[PDB]
Amino acid sequence: AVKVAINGFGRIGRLAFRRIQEVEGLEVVAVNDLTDDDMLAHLLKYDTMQGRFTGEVEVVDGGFRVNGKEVKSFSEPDASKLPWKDLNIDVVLECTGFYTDKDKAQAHIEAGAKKVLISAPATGDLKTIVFNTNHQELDGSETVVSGASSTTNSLAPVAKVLNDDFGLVEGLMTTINAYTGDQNTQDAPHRKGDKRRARAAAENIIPNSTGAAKAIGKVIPEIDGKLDGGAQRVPVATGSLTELTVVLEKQDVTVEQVNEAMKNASNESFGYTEDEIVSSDVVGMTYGSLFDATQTRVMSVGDRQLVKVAAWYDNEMSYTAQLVRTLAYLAEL
Amino acid sequence: MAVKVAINGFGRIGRLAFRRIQEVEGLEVVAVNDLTDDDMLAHLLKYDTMQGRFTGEVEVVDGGFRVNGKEVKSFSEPDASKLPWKDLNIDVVLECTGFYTDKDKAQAHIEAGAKKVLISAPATGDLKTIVFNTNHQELDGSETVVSGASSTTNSLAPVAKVLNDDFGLVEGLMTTINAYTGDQNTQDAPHRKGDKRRARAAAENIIPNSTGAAKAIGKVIPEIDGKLDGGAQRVPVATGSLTELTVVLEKQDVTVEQVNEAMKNASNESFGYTEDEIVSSDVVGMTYGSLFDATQTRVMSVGDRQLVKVAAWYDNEMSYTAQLVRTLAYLAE
Amino acid sequence: AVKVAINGFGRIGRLAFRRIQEVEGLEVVAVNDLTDDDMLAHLLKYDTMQGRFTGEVEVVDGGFRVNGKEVKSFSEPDASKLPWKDLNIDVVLECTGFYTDKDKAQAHIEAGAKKVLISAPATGDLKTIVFNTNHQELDGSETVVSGASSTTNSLAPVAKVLNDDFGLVEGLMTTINAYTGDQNTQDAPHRKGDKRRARAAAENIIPNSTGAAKAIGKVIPEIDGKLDGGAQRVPVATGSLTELTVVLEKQDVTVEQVNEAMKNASNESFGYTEDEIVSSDVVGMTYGSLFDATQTRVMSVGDQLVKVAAWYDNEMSYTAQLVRTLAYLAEL
Amino acid sequence: AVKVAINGFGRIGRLAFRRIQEVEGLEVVAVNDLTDDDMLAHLLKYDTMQGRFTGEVEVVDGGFRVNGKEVKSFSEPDASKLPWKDLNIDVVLECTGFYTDKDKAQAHIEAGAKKVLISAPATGDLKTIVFNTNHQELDGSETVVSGASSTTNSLAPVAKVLNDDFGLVEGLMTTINAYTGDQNTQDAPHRKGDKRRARAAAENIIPNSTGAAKAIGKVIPEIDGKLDGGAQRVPVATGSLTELTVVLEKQDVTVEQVNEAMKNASNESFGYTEDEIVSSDVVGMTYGSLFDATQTRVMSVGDRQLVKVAAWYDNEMSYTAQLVRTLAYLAELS
Ligand SMILES: NC(=O)c1ccc[n+]([C@@H]2O[C@H](COP(=O)([O-])OP(=O)(O)OC[C@H]3O[C@@H](n4cnc5c(N)ncnc54)[C@H](O)[C@@H]3O)[C@@H](O)[C@H]2O)c1
Ligand SMILES: NC(=O)c1ccc[n+]([C@@H]2O[C@H](COP(=O)([O-])OP(=O)(O)OC[C@H]3O[C@@H](n4cnc5c(N)ncnc54)[C@H](O)[C@@H]3O)[C@@H](O)[C@H]2O)c1
Ligand SMILES: NC(=O)c1ccc[n+]([C@@H]2O[C@H](COP(=O)([O-])OP(=O)(O)OC[C@H]3O[C@@H](n4cnc5c(N)ncnc54)[C@H](O)[C@@H]3O)[C@@H](O)[C@H]2O)c1
Repeated sequence: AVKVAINGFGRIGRLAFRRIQEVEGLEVVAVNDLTDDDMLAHLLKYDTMQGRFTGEVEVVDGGFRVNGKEVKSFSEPDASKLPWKDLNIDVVLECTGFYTDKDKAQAHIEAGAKKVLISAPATGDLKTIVFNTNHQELDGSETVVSGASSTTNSLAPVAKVLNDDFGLVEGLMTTINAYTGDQNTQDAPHRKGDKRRARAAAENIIPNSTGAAKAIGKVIPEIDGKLDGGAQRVPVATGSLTELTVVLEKQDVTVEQVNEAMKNASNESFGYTEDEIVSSDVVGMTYGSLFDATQTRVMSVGDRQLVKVAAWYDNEMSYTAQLVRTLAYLAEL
Repeated sequence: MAVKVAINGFGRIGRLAFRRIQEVEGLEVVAVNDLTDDDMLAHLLKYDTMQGRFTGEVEVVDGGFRVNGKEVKSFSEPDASKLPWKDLNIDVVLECTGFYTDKDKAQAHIEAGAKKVLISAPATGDLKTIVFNTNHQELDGSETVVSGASSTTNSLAPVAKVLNDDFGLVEGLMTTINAYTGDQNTQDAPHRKGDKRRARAAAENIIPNSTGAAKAIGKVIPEIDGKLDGGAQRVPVATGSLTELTVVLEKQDVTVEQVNEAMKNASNESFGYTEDEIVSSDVVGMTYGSLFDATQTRVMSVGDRQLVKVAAWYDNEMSYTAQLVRTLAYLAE
Repeated sequence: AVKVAINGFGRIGRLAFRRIQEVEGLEVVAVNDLTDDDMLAHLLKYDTMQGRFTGEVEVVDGGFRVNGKEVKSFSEPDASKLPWKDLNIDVVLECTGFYTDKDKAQAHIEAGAKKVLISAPATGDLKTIVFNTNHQELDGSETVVSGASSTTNSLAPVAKVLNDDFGLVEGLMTTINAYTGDQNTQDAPHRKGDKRRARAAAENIIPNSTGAAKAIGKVIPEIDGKLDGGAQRVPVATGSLTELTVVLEKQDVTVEQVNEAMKNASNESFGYTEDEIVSSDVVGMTYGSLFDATQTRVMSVGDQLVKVAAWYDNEMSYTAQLVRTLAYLAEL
Repeated sequence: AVKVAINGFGRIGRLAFRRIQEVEGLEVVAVNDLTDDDMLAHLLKYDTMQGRFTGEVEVVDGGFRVNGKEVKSFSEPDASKLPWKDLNIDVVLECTGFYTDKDKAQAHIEAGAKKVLISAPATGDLKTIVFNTNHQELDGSETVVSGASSTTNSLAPVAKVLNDDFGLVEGLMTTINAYTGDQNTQDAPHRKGDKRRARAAAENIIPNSTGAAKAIGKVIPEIDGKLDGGAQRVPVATGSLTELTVVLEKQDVTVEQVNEAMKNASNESFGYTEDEIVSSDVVGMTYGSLFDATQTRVMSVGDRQLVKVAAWYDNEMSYTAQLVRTLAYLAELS
């Protein structure tokens, strides 16, 4: 077993834990957060959007047991202090949100971990990886890697096909997003000064920034600088949709050419559908991106075309499945 | 000059138009028609989940109800041609049922004795389709049946007008992010119009849906006919919507702040401008047809190329209803 | 195969369909609603709260296929017209909400069905059955049966235990309910004149009446007229909680006696839990009622008022109960 | 002007600010929180459930201006450090949730404030006040007062009438509550170890404890220890309902007697309705409690009656209006 520790037993940490239970040879030996074993065990077992955990969870004092397997729990807000050397950690899933930087995340390496995979975009000389778009950039010598963002994971395969098959000139993105835990429950001061994330998460359409389209070049260099865009955060608790509006090089692009090109590029990470689904239908899915042929649009005036595509993603589980694929790749090669 | 109005369909738009007409001198609602008793109609006027309590006094009689001592006749006739409009001397019917959205169908009110019909939606037939303060001057006063267009068209037209007049519109795609409406189901259930997406629980989903606001924009601004396309995403807010517009303009050295100034200069009673980081509930109850949001403006350029992106808020209920009542008052005068 | 037809392919119809797939020897041969095969197939496949249907659904013209099994679909708003004699229907699950009366439901028997199980409380000389509380009242001769209500199904096993083990004197109930399709999406005239169910379902706490406590005597006669209560419908799309506040005959009762008594009575229909769960955590569960030991309260002044709470997925909890009763009714 | 400062510009602080604008001779001169002026001004101006603030708000550096009136803003997490002596504060509305104790709240008095009114239940030798039920307990010598809870404010006038008119034997309460800011937006570790408040606030029915019924004796002593109950927190962002199930001393009570007794006791703090309203209809209302005659139930077996009533409250504005009435009463005594 590849010995994994999860730092930050949040939405992404707990779902990565559930996902790892379904992946042979991957094992979570340790978990770190800021609370007691009873609260960690409870939130693994019960999950508002993702459902009950099928396995048996029981609290001990080391931490908790899952199907007889013991998971050590810790409460260390500073990652350098974690006993990773004593537990022989191979890879930390860094899912706190507070170590989104190569140097900060190095704390886990000091602590005795062999490698750190960060469950978000991160600053520093790091590779930023979307599984099945650029995971092959990983050579096995990396110490600290970023798993990029949920949006980037919905967007990169779509953008890669658009550029490979048609040539991407430029594009603007809107992602329509499930609200997340960095948003307040009720209108209140926001810790990062964001006057929109300050607002009641579940009662608003809230515009917000994203670096997914601006920083796409980190996963596909060829289209670096060719995209921009923002998010609208809306009151569903998970499940999201990326809409992309592009100018292509080819000007006799068609709705069929785009769909077929997406269908043909599909894999475990990039799915394809022609059903008139809605956001609830993608909750718990394991594609990093699900291309929706029903939303494809080509607009033309005189000769010039504007193309528009949409892809679904469960910002939780789609992203988590991608993260676990990358983990598994990083542990093996 | 008490212009005598009858409201057909005392629904979201009908009730709100009633409330609006109380605030507008010389407009009077003498009659109301729906499919339920006076008690139910009076109660829904008094109490409104999103728009708040009606300030006036409402009491139930049998002719119908009284509002501030003024008697309103109420009827329950599913067939408009049977309504006693000749006996009540109706000047104008606000047709707000959703079941007469066609010139010939709506003519049923004219047969019944009404002088004019204004339809609270897009409508088929040789009709004028009007966005107040964009093309209300197309009305000459001879019209028998007029369409007040859609909520989305009212949010979009003044933005698109400015973009074309000041920059030249080449082409554009739209996404409106919409509050759910009463044509959507409470729970997943057979939909009456066979729509597999409006079939789904309205308040638990991001729901792609079609709209004609962009495609049919030429009905209100002919110069840009066929230059726009796009759709909607219905999301779980009960009212308050956002129109996002991604355009190619003729001019190519355009900047964020050129665009924002051009909108601010075109602002009026129907077309608001804001630079505050607001969210959807901040527009609930507002009486602008469209509220341009300078904080959302984006210009994306690669090489030569520019894609421009703008956003305008609207309360699909009250924004639309103030527009409808302005057109009503113009049509009467 | 017991040959079932589902009248009304709604929340309860479709979920009974799903449930019947998991149940050997039960088969849905036909389905009736007010829409096309395309819509019906789609809604079976995709479900906002209950998740994707695992099987394969494909539309045909007779109706649709589910894992290669053909289901005939119909569009008859009048049940007496349905070709139940031609299809040899054993039992109809009447799930429209429009035949909730023995005589009205008889329309299916006219049509050629042998039996009708109504997915709701119903008026008439009918048995009203909560599986595992009073299903043994069914002799097999019954023509039209009621499966009672979701709330009744949540309440009956709790109330039975309280009476058998402590003696029930009187009780008030509040059920906190997921909103349902009889509520409006937006404030609008309500077809039954209910000024509260008129209101936007997902934006309000909405008081509403319920006969679960008042008509509890229909399933447990011994406590007839000893309960009353209402509902508060709130903005979750499924999952509900029944709170019961009671006077017991015994007065030295404690939290830990109450919870033990509940745990001992647990079965296929009546679950027990000591986890601090919330409504989400019961979505899709198949217990008719999940007693929550963490909510038990004993209040006393001088010489007691007792308070308990049970979860239920008003959808799946009720459906599962309905399919158990179906299966029991077929097997007599 | 009575010079007021608001410690904690949260839900209750901002709404009390907005309420104080509507009340002549009450003036907010200073505000304290943990953020900048830009965020404080913005959140006053825009309010998801209570709507846009009608007045003009503009940011300055001392703080912000509201209709030309300057409000000083601060960012001091420790209250004793606040310059209350320099600004001559008469009363602090203590609305942080972190000073709900007489001794802890004394920090404002050390700072130079004359009196502190805590927007919550509080421990210590404090009077706990529900305006129009027991505000006459205040003599004007009090240093630190509690304004009780939103539930207590919804409940006390109802319970007072039931006891005065019929004699209260015992009762159980369930309040069905709007979710609040001590709940998590998504399932996540809770700071107070509460495994239910840990869950996604807007996706769940969440049982929770409340002291409103148990601690009713603090505001009406005669019925001390006669009530108990809990809450169910549900996905509305504001607006709540108290249900009260009671045994009364009188046993021939009817729906009609109960409803009349409630109607006769109505005032600026305790409203009465016979309309089939729902929670949204009470958002922004200024009654502390709105009795709902449509929900009154009398259940009887043989001779034994159980009575059930319900009262609405905007846990936000019903509470805030009660708080400001108490504020004004406290200011207009010594
Ligand atoms: N966001 C919006 O709510 C919005 C915006 C712009 C336009 N509209 C248009 O306004 C119209 C009404 O929409 P709504 O949202 O108010 O819906 P609604 O359901 O609230 O109202 C329609 C009302 O008319 C009644 N009615 C239906 N058929 C009738 C008949 N034949 N005779 C008399 N009364 C009848 C219904 O009982 C209901 O009260 C629709 O065409 C809609 O597209 C709605
Ligand atoms: N929580 C719950 O959903 C719940 C729980 C238990 C029982 N019930 C009861 O079950 C029944 C259905 O409730 P639901 O929530 O599934 O409703 P629903 O609205 O989702 O389903 C009813 C279906 O019947 C169809 N229908 C209506 N009239 C018809 C007719 N005349 N002929 C054929 N089809 C018709 C409708 O199109 C709809 O699909 C009701 O009696 C209800 O009170 C509901
Ligand atoms: N929300 C309700 O329904 C309700 C009703 C009645 C009473 N209350 C009580 O009012 C108090 C606050 O409630 P809320 O709902 O307004 O919470 P809230 O979190 O919205 O607002 C509290 C504010 O205080 C600020 N704050 C925290 N610590 C501070 C520090 N010590 N110094 C300065 N400012 C600080 C926070 O930044 C926040 O803006 C609590 O005691 C609560 O129990 C709440």
